[PDB]
Amino acid sequence: SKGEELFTGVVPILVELDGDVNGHKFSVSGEGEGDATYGKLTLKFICTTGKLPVPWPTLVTTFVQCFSRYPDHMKRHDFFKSAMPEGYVQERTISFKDDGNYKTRAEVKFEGDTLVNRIELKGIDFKEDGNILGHKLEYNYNSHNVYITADKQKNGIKANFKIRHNIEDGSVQLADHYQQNTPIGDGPVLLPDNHYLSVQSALSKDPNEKRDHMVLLQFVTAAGITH
Ligand SMILES: [Mg+2]
Ligand SMILES: [Mg+2]
Repeated sequence: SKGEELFTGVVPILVELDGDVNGHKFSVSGEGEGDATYGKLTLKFICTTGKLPVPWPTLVTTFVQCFSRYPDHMKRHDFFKSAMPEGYVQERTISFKDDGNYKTRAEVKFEGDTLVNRIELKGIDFKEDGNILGHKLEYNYNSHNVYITADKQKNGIKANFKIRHNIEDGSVQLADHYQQNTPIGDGPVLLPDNHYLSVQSALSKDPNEKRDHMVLLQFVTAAGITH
């Protein structure tokens, strides 16, 4: 795709989220860069409204799959880059098992040479002392597969996957993800065969940062198609 050529080097990234979870209103700003040649993302997020009222790990998936590494032989399946620069809408329902849900609506597009992810997040039905509002999730992140299928009537894709957040007691908080993406612009976009994204993520803290924040290093490779 024409879109793919926008990702052959290092691309600056901005993330901006406004959220309301059970009436706790908050905002997050993030900055970093992506190098899709290596499936590589580095991002630092800051809660600009004070303390984040949900655990940072629960927002990782919401906070740019155009930075996935699609192997050359899978280039024709890369919807995300093909929608660029005009971008795509990315919507999800994230269902925390035995707890509340997030509904997210994001637009991912270029502003100049910078790839921007602007998100609105709404969370409802959370338990006041569940794992989310009670801040019982470990500050770490597991590796997951994102299963992608075409959504031809929307000129886009959908995805399903299961995120597992480690709980401080050693248990796991499941977050089921359902996802739909739709292109914003009028260029041709790629409608993929079934495949998945193999994701690994590492969370850290900036020792000099006293605002509430998260540093994310992530690697993503598309897979599941051999030819
Ligand atoms: Mg700012
Ligand atoms: Mg075929």
